[PDB]
Amino acid sequence: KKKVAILIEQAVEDTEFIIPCNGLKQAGFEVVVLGSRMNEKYKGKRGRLSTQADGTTTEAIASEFDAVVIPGGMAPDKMRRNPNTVRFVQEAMEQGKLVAAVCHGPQVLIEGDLLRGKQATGFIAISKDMMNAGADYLDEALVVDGNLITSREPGDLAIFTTAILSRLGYGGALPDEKDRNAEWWKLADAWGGSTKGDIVRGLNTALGGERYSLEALEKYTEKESDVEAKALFQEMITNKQRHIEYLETYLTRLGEKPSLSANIANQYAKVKTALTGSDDIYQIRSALGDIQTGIGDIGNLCAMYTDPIATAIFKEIYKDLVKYEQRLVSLYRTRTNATVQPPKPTTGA
Amino acid sequence: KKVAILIEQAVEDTEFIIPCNGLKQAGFEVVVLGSRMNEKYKGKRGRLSTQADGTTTEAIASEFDAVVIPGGMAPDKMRRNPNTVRFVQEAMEQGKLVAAVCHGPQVLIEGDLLRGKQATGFIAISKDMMNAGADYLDEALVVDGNLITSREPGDLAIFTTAILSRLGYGGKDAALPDEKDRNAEWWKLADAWGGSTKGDIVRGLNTALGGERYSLEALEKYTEKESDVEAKALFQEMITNKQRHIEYLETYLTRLGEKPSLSANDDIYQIRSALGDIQTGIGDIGNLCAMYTDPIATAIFKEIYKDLVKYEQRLVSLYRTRTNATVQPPKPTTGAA
Repeated sequence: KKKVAILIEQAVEDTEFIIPCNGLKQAGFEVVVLGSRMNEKYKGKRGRLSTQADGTTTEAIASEFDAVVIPGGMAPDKMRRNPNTVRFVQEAMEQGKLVAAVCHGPQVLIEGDLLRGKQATGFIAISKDMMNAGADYLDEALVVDGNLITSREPGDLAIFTTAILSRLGYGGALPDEKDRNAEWWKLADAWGGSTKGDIVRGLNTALGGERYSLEALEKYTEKESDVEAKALFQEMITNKQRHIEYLETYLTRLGEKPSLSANIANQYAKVKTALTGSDDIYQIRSALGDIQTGIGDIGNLCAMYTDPIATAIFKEIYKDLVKYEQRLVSLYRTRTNATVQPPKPTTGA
Repeated sequence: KKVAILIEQAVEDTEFIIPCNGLKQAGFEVVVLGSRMNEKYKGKRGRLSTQADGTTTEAIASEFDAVVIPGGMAPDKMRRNPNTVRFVQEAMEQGKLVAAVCHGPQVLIEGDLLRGKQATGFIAISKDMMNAGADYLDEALVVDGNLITSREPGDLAIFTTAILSRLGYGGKDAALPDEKDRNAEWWKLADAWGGSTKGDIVRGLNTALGGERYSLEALEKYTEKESDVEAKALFQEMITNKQRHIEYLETYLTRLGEKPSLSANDDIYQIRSALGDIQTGIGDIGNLCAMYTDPIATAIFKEIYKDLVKYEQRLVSLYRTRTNATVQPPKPTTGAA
């Protein structure tokens, strides 16, 4: 029976521990949770995971394990300060055991100087640290470099876990990691990640935010007499409509009728009729504030679901919002003949 | 004179509060720059809750004499904001004071601004700073030209004083101490600027002290019941070490006006127990190292921490040797006669 260590510390990203744990248990492998100490209740950053350790990285013997899983969140910041944990992972790597790290997990690999020349991925926030540690950083769902398996975020957990399981001799009933059409979210769902309901709820949050911003932009464009600012707003309207199509397409695939539901609700009709005046510079401040709201909200959605497709949609929207923020702030600077006022968001998060 | 203080979610509360209060008390215009308006930025400890005055998107680095980058988990989010990264790069290029504490240097790594710079930061990111080309120093305050860095909340009074000095501020109705002053009561400045109170610091000291007394009493019982000469010798040495720790804690408690003495307070198995006690100590004392804005209490906790980690390694090497010496299969035994 294969023995696998899952490392834990406080504030671990819950699903990054939960999914691999359930995937490994469902496959019939012995999972040993290795913490810094016994009798400490380790809590996930989102408060869903709560567990004590089975053992500690101080007494754990690397040779007994077939694989070591390093989850993310803020746990690696604490794990890397434990010299026993660093030692344990270095010994596992040295002995040819599978070392699998997701999200911030590679910080433990950085601490052990285990990334020199390695092709790997990890959460975008630590990408420069990985590169500085000598890694060929790739923006990929999965990177396997010999015995090192890495992934980026909760959206990749299904593929991450599948890659671990297959290399442990369990590929069943499971798609190939190179399968271009696998419904990865369903695997993550079976292993304790996002439900279909969870994913639809997230897509709906993004969609509602885009519908709102579309109505606001159409209101701003007709109030903007200036031909150039009007041009930027019209280009942003096209972008919103594009995002709305993607979200509706994916929602439709997941069994929803988003267009019908939206027609029935009519939640954003009062955005156009609400009076606000037509000051040219004020519309730009409003639009800039609205885009910053989106960057915050959509940014948060990028790390919340164990579906790589929903995750990819949110990242595309985020990328477009950041690009348009730079375009609005440029336009805003040029029009204002004074110290520019901060962005003025018209709705809450 | 205008100063920017960057903020994001889960900032280490005091690392924002102390510099903010010090700069405001000194008469500087402080502008809190977040990622967006109408977002209540909440501190890691739940004490700080503030909205931004502006964002890094529209802010212009040339308008500021200094930029302060607090830590906690906020830099993990700030480094993903390209406007924030850019703003800091510009402030750096222009020779404005750039002051980062704890995880704050992560923003400097993101802007590739540490190559050949002497700097510090929280020990957790020390390897990341070194890989970014910093000459990492484990010191309270490291200054390299216009770059000011510090490590943790215990360093906030010196960090803030260094910033103020370089902005030409030396005190209100009393001279602030020199950053090189070996005797300065830095915790009192931190306290005045919204950091740890005397009561807070005394509580932290009492937490370490209670834990050390417990592990000392455990070690005394283990050493009595240990027949292994090499293990027994390790435990007696750890006893000496714990007594020295207790002396440091009590002597410092006494300096802060407390009077500690007035208040009331098989073989492989003992090694296993000592190891469990030391792991508890490492977790509890390790936590204290980042909790207070007194560099002296902080220094004591770190010294205890270092010693605990050192003894954990000695205990485990001995545990490994004893486990390897254990004959398998074990010889059978009976009762008496």
